[PDB]
Amino acid sequence: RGFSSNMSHSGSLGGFGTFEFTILMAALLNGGGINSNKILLHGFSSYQLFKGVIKYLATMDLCHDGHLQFHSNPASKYIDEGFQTPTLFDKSTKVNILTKMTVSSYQILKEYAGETLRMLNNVVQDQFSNIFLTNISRFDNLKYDLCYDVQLPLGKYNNLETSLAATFGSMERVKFITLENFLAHKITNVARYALGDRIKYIQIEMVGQKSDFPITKRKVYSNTGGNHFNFDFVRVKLIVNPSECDKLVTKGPAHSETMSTEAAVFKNFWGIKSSLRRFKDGSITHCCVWSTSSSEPIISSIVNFALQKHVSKKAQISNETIKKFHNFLPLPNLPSSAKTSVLNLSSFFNLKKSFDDLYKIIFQMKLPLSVKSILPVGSAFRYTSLCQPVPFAYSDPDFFQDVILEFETSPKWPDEITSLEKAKTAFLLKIQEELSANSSTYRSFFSRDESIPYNLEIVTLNILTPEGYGFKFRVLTERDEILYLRAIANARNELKPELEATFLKFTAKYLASVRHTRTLENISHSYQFYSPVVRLFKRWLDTHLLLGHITDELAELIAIKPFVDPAPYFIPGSLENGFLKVLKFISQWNWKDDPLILDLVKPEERLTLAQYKGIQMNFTNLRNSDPNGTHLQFFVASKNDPSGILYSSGIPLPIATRLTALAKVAVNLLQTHGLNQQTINLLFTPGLKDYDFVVDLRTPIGLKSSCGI
Amino acid sequence: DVIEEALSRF
Amino acid sequence: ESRKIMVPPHRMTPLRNSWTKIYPPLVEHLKLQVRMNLKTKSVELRTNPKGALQKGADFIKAFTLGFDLDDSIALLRLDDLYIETFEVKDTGDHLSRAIGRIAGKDGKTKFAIENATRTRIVLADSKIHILGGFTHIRMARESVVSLILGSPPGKVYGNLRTVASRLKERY
Amino acid sequence: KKGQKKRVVDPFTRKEWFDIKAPSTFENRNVGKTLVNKSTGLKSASDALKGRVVEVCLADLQGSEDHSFRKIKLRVDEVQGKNLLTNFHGMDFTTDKLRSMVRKWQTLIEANVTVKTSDDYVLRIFAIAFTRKQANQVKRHSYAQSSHIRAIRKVISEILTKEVQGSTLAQLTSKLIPEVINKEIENATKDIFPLQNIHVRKVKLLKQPKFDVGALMALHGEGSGEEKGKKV
Amino acid sequence: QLLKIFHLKTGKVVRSMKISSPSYILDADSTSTLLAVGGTDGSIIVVDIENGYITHSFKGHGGTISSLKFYGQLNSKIWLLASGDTNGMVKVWDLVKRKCLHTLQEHTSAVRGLDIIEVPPSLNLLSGGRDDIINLWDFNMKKKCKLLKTLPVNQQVESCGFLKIIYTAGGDAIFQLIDSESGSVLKRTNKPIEELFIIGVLPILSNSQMFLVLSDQTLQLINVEEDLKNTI
Amino acid sequence: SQVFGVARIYASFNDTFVHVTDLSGKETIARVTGGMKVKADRDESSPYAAMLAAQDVAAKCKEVGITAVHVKIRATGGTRTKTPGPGGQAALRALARSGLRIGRIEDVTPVPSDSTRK
Amino acid sequence: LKEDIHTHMAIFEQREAQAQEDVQSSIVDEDGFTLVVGKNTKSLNSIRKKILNKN
RNA sequence: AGAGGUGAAAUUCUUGGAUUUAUUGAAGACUAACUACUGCGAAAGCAUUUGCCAAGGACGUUUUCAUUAAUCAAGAACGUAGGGAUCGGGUGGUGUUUUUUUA
Repeated sequence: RGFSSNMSHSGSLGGFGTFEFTILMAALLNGGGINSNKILLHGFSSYQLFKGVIKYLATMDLCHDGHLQFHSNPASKYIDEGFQTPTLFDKSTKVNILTKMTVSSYQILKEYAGETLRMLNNVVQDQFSNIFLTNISRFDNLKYDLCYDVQLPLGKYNNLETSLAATFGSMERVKFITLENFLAHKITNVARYALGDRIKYIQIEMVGQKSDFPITKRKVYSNTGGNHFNFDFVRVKLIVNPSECDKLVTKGPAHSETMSTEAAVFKNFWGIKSSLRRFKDGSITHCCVWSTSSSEPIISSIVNFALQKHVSKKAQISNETIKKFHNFLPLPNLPSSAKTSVLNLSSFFNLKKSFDDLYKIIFQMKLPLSVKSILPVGSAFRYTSLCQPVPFAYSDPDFFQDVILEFETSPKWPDEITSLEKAKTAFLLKIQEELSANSSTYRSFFSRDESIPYNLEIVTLNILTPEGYGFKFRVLTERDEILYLRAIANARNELKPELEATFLKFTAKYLASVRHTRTLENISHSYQFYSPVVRLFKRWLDTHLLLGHITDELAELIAIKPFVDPAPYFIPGSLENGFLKVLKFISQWNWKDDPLILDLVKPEERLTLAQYKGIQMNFTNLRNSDPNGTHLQFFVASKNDPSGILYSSGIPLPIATRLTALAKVAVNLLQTHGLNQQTINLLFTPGLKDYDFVVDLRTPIGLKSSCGI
Repeated sequence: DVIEEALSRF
Repeated sequence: ESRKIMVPPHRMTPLRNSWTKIYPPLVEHLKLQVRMNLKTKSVELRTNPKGALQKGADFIKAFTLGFDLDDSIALLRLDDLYIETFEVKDTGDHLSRAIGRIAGKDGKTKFAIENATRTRIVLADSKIHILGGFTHIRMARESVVSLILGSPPGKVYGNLRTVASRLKERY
Repeated sequence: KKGQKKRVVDPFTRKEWFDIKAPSTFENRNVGKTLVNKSTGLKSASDALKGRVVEVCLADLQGSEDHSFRKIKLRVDEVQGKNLLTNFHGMDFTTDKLRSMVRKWQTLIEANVTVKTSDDYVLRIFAIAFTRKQANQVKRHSYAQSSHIRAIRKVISEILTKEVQGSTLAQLTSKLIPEVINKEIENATKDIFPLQNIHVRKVKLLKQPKFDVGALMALHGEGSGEEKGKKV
Repeated sequence: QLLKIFHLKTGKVVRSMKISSPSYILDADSTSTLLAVGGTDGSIIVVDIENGYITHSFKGHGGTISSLKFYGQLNSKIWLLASGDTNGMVKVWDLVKRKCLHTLQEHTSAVRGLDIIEVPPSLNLLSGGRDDIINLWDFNMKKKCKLLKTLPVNQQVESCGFLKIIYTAGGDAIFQLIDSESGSVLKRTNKPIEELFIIGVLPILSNSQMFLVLSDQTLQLINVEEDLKNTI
Repeated sequence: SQVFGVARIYASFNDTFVHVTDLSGKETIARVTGGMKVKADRDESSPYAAMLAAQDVAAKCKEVGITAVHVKIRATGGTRTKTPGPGGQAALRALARSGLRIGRIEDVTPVPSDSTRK
Repeated sequence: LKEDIHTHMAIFEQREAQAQEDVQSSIVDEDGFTLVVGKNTKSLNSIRKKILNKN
């Protein structure tokens, strides 16, 4: 976790360490409770000692309310207040052993206690390598969510007074060791007050720091890029509550007539920008407008002002990765779309409104056999499509979303499979006939579909909605499932697995696809960065040329895997942290001894021990029948598909090995060269490789104004 | 009524 | 703005009798472009391309309540009155002799009510419709509910004397 | 009477009007208005109302008198600038419809399944199906054999616990608005008995997952607070 | 039904009218002969008082109508009307052209206590409300703008400014005199220990003295002309 | 474009409650009974007393601004007479005729479903 | 495709009704053996395959 | 500012807000409408769903045994013919509801 016992007062993640761990274990030996109830006995070994330790650290605060007391010369209890710093009192010394690290470092360590406690107390699966044997401290943006680098060219210790706007006082040099110390404590307090309910946790870490200075020299005598203090530039690492990133108004206290001290310090901290406003509720409250841009998250703008207003007036901020991929996101032709966020879903809601008026006008009419239910299954209906869907945007091949519709269980149906799918075409003929009869402002046509093999006579009904959208309609019946099963049963015995593959494609296209889009569309409103991480993953995967084999639901499942199981990390509060968590995981991931079980559940209906063991057992016999992954490479199993072979089927071994190799090359580049603009451009290079074949294709028109990006 | 003859039997 | 007014088939034929003497006192004077939907038994009064809609509406509303044309022109003139309906509810014993105590004989007690408190009342077999001044409607309804609650006709005649003096003498 | 009665409280100048907005499963999402209190200190009347039920009629939600019955219940659980964006809380027939349906010389089948949906909403959803006199039937009764009762109740409980456990609350409300699972019950149990009008008559909630204001906003539509021209 | 009483010995009803909706607002002009009635519907009728007749209809308004104001001194020329609603809007009306001038949609609660004045035409108006905006607008003949709102802590019920220039704020058993182009209440009365509050300010002898009515049915005299020069 | 309360008329015997509450049913507006419009302890459930009780309820309801009513009539129900009394239809009819739109008439008498008598 | 699936349904229902009528008209064997048949079954191939699946 | 309760009264409670209204929670009792000249049980009695435990009736039967039956002391456990319907089972008919290779 990166917690060595050096110091976090000097601006580095650490301070807590191994003998502090010893001291709290032996302090919890003789009690721990408020009545000194024995937290730790040596009746249980290191595993339950460790579990009780993490339980006590996660359920017993030290910073702000309560901390441990003990005296070595002798019970140990839990006193009630907190000293606004990590604290535990040892009265036989009168010392505060946890005052080597700071408030945010203790805060993030209590979070790590809670998180590893959550993934340790469960009796479901085993994750010992997930909890120990992966050094999460290797990368910055992997254990953190986003990063800023403050470059402060202060010049000299005397040039301070016109190069930086911070304090310079006896009262700060008496409590802070040096320049990096007072700027560190000032910058963590102004980041805390600037964001507050805008981020999960802040960690400050001055890089270029070193505890190294030679024999001949009196000090660190080092030109640290515009100063001579032991740090080069300031890592400002943020992990964010992702539900309030792009909320464009933060709120101070309201307006009394007597302008009290909280509104006072709010107006001092925010200067000319923030003011008191009316709202639709009618409250008169202190706030400030944050002009949201697409490429820029407003978290960078608020930290830019909280840097360039208080600690310096000419220092500058380095964060270019977010804007570097945010134009790799495709920007749709929408009104003020540059000022729209990436966490805005107004395009998907616009087609959902168009779909709902279509839904009403297809329910309010008369068939010879009424509608049981229609259910959209589209990638836009699960927030995944690469165009953020603008009306009239034909050039995207998934412009036409697909909606399954099923009538009621009439036992009048034709028998053989071509006849029943032709009867479904007959129903679609009737529905578009009445559609053009009554509401001719919608238009329509028919298109053959061959995404299922060997059924030659299956068409879909495509409609063009005058709000400007296009929907496929595929009729499902209660009969096609048992028709495919009895076709399986009476087929010739050397022709079984191909018809089984046909039925698997049918199940993936019609049946399990509905609960698929239902579950992850329901969970995307709890994991808010899901649609941007899948959209950037899919554009990465098409630049590296895999979508012609892999399916989009499989790419969607590989991208939900770091969200519904993010342990040991956080859920990703930013797009970069999501994307490199994806690629780090799939570079880690094997196939031969590695399935992929995920439960698409809400945080804090799940997958229990029995279903887990059944999934692992059919995986086990599946790939002892399959020796090394000759034709079955991945295994993605959810609650909605305990088979796991539904989306992984069909992809060739060169494509799957190319994906895993590209992931390992990407994590190699990440740990070697670091993040940069040319790093991200090399991460989106085609990797064309000149493997035997290159064609260059250009249709006689350009199609981005027509696709709407 | 070609489409009605196609949608008989139901 | 427009207004529909439903009409029942027990004032329909006298409305056809007096149909020639309502819209010539209406359309040249209180314009209100008029149709009469016999298809659903309503009367349509829509606005003028060249607040009289309320006055025409309660004009024919007093007519379908069943008051005289003199009273309906007395509603066009004197724009301060009020129409009012209430049904008894307070089967034979509590219907027949109760409305008998209302009417007295030949409408003479109803006539005493009317001439005492300056209103105009009409009544079907069960309902009561009273129009005129507001305090007069209050007082007349009080006397009627007294004599259907049960009071001697001489005692409500004394109450009628007091209320007639009060509402035909000033202050 | 004998006490002292605190003469004047004038309790409408301090009272405030909100209005409620249904989710987009319906179409006439505006429903009505609601009094609360002055939104002031020590009470927080903006959040003192955020669990109230409302009981509308589905005819007044859908603009079609064909389902005049079936008064449903919405639940305010948030505030967004005087607009209470509500969500589903239940469903119930009027008493008029069930009393008009129940009549003798026929028998009725009850069913009710408690079931968690694909979300964490556990419901119990009810069902009434009456026994139909067959066309050409000359006898008086048309009762059920009382062992066809059990098979009917078994398959009606089975197919409505297949409609739930699957089909999340948006899909559940959108599938019990246009009376389609009644027709499902009819088309799957016209084998055993003819079964004149089948209905669901009641959906009760029992537990809810959490607030989830993202999904609660996605049920209605997008809109956020912004600035106002102060000029001071 | 409205009644006018000739205030002499013959206090007979000179004219009664029957109005559309029950009414809680009448405004008279600075002289006599001009009276404006506002119902619980948005219908603002203007009536002559010499011989009683409706003289201006003014039907096209939004909600139930809260307080409204005339304009015009003795032998003026404009003869305007304020007409502020409950939902927030104020539609200013003139009778000399039988017409509207502007429409204002800046409040949220019931617009109460509004008044117009000019200084050389300017014709700026104040318009308070049950919220805590005070809301002056520039209000030219053809164009439109808005000045500061000064944002009290109060519940403004029927407060009219435009003194010699200080502005009144009443309705929480508190009389504030907010200042021009600033927010500084300098005249703030002693709020009583009970909560019953001011319903009505009343100018006496052309804004010289002042009556405050109270919700326990009392009335107080203020002497704002002396207290403007005087110091609570 | 009207605005709706609900009526919640309780047509018990020996009394008659009418209080139009808000649409949720939580903030009640203008409760009157049938016992505070006449004072004799006998006629306090009369149709006339109930209808004039309804008249001044409609007065204060139009004062607040509610212009239309979903009406819910309630008998004494439960283990008792289960029929609406004399004043229910009277108060409903008076609220109808006194300038107040009425929609969705409904009977919310509490059916026992095998309560206790044994 | 209107007339195409019109002709397809018009031959399918013809051969279907022919098959079902041939099923439950009368089946005596070469000797006297009346074949047991369902109330609403449709094909000799259907009863053949279900008597195969009940092996 | 009244509300249970009354034939009125009386009495009861109510400004420490009752009755009524809305949202929940607990408790045990009970299975309304469906319910009939219908069902079951030796009788008294017996109506929510599901599961389990056994029992019983009638019907079906080219199954078996061969008078094993009948009636109460004593004692034992429980508190005249005919006709129209209708319930439970069976057989046959051949039209509609039904359906079709999952049972």
